[PDB]
Amino acid sequence: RPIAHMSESVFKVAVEPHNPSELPKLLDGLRKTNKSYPLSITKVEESGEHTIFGTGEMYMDCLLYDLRTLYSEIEIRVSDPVARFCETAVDTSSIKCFSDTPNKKNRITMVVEPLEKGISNDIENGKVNINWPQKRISEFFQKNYDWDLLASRSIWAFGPDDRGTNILRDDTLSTDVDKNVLNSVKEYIKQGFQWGTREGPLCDETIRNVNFRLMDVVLAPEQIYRGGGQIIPTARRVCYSSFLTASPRLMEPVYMVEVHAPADSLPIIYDLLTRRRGHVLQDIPRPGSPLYLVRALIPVIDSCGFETDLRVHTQGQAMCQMVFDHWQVVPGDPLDKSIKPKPL
Amino acid sequence: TKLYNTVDANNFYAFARVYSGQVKKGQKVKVLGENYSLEDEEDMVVAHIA
Amino acid sequence: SYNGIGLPTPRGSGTNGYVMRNLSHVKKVQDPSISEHECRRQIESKLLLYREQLLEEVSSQHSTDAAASDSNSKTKSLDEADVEILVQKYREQLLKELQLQKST
Amino acid sequence: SFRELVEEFCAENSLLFVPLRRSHLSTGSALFRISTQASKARGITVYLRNDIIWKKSPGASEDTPYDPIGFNEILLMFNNN
Amino acid sequence: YNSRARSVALSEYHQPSNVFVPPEDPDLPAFFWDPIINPITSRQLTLH
Repeated sequence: RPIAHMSESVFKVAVEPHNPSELPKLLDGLRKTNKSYPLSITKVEESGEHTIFGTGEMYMDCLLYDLRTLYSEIEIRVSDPVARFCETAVDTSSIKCFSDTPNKKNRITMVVEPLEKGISNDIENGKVNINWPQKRISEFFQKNYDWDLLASRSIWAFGPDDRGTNILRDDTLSTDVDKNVLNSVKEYIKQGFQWGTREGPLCDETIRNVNFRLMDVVLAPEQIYRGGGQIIPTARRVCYSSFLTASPRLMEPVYMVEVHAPADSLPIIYDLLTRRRGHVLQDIPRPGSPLYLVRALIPVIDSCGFETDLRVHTQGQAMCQMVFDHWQVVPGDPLDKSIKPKPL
Repeated sequence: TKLYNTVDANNFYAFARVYSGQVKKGQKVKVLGENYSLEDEEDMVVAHIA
Repeated sequence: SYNGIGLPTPRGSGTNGYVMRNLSHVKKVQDPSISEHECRRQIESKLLLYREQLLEEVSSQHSTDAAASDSNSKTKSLDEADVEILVQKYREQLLKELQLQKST
Repeated sequence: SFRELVEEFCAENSLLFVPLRRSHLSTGSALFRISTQASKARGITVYLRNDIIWKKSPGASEDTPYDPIGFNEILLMFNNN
Repeated sequence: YNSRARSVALSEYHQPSNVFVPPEDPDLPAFFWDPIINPITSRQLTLH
């Protein structure tokens, strides 16, 4: 089994060589770095720039030290760090959405809706598994979210891949003669669903906390016209269309700081967190120690140099450690042309 | 589960736990990737042990 | 030399450096109700499945009664007549939908 | 784009276009596996670059660059077996 | 946080903070509970 790591990357930095004559050396260095750093994810964008995903700022600092000195002894250009986002849907699809196969006979329509509070977390932690008999999945869902029978029995697959936080469901009104045909096309509509949910339509990212419940698939003739490669793009397009009509949103990762500061350093920490879009869950004295323990969340995008500010302003005291905690929806509306922000 | 740098950043050491069998230097082994399966038989790579 | 403000070295200029802060900087519903209709049809189908489970439990009771009569396996209560009582259920729920549409 | 072109072409010939969840060690592009039907013995591995279909010969080492292949050759190799 | 990073030097990341406070008066014994130290009271646990 592949290693199950205790954190995600959610910290992006884009690099390219100082002079373009040494791009192959940068590529070799990136390959070696990807070998050596387990959660590093080297990716190539359409602009040709290379992004690197690491756990945090110290992770990327050590990674870039190795890239510059260890592997590719060149000079590189490093962009400012940015978080890795995700897209979700906050409301059910406003209208039904349909797509047609290139043969223009098989019509597939989909509707989507947000999940309840628990299901995403319970999928990630392992309270549910796809590699389970349907009976256990059905009873778990019914017992825990008061879901009804056939919907619980119709869970097809999770995406993208196992541990993914998207549910493929089908509501075909039963009374369907072509159970064999539907079962034949299900095994390769799964792949289209995974393809769509891995690469979001809102942006080239993953989708989170959305169930794509199938509504109606109609196809009259015999099996020669049922091509998996003919039908997958239809599934991906209908998934995209339903998700877009579902009023999509952006998810951002949030850390979980843990500051150990004396009593007199509390106001500085509170001010820093309030300025940096973070809020304090818990502020208690540490038992057996003269220090105070502060536990708080802060978005990854706003945690650039939080540790440095904290240690400088508290005269060296107040050491803090940042752990990736969960995903949070950005307060704005991603698709709102009425907003024209000033680019400073 | 790990790869380690040599004293100079030239070649890597694979850190492995021998679960069964025996291994000798110069042995021919086939390396299986993270997603090798019955569907994906193309991630296998034949390699020697130095 | 600091936060992008200042010159690299005061040598070469007739000044000592000593950058200051400005001190004057201005720091300023659903259109297609067929969604709800199809959800209601699906929940009616799941109620039908619930009644099918009840029929299976009644079948187990029938098997127990048959075994008791033998004493004085697994059996099925009704193979298809339950589909006719289900047809009655369809008629009743269609009447309910018609009444609800009349109310609205 | 060329991706949609090859996708619709595979649709016309009733083939399958499955993405191998891998990135090439040299170009970093997403690798795809093309299969004719449920039979899996004849499967061609493809990655895309500059509107060109690239393929590796079976059993060749990774460091050897992939060689390009057109639609007619894929049909030529899938239609005679 | 900067490209073109040449001739920089790295510094010690952190040290375990020292929790020693010198005694105020010699009358007190060497080992004595300092009132600054928070009490050991954690009835907030769920053990076996």
